[PDB]
Amino acid sequence: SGAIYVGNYRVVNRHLATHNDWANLVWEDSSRDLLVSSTTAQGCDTIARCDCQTGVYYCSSRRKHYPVSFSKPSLIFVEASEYYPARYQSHLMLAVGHSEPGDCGGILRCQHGVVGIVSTGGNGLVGFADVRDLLWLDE
Ligand SMILES: NC(=O)[C@H]1CCCN(C(=O)Cc2cccnc2C(F)(F)F)C1
Ligand SMILES: [Zn+2]
Repeated sequence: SGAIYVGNYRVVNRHLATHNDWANLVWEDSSRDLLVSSTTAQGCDTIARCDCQTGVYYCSSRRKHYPVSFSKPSLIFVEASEYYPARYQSHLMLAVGHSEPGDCGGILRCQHGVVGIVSTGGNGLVGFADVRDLLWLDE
């Protein structure tokens, strides 16, 4: 679990979106595993606007933050899950590192801010759904 709170937006993994998220839906993209909903209170997180390929992510299955080198956002084949069939997920960044399903939502950050959130993993890899191209979160 985990979310990003910026302005009047709540960014969560689409497969973990709640009834409240869907009733206050702003945008969703199943190929990115992202959903944004509207909130009453203002959020205090800052989205990174950069091409950083190093950062730190929160790993709930380890109660630890880990430093990682990650790939640029691209179309990567994501294995069939209980939430989605086999498919290419776009705007996904891979890193060598630990993850388990309950880790989705953990934030990946650089000096510039929130880079994205854990969305895929397995076999010693962790995939993050990028949020840096979504400039409308700033306004
Ligand atoms: N974006 C996706 O298709 C998600 C759908 C449901 C969640 N999901 C996974 O369970 C992938 C997975 C399997 C084994 C270890 N770690 C992970 C993960 F949690 F992502 F880190 C992929
Ligand atoms: Zn950065």
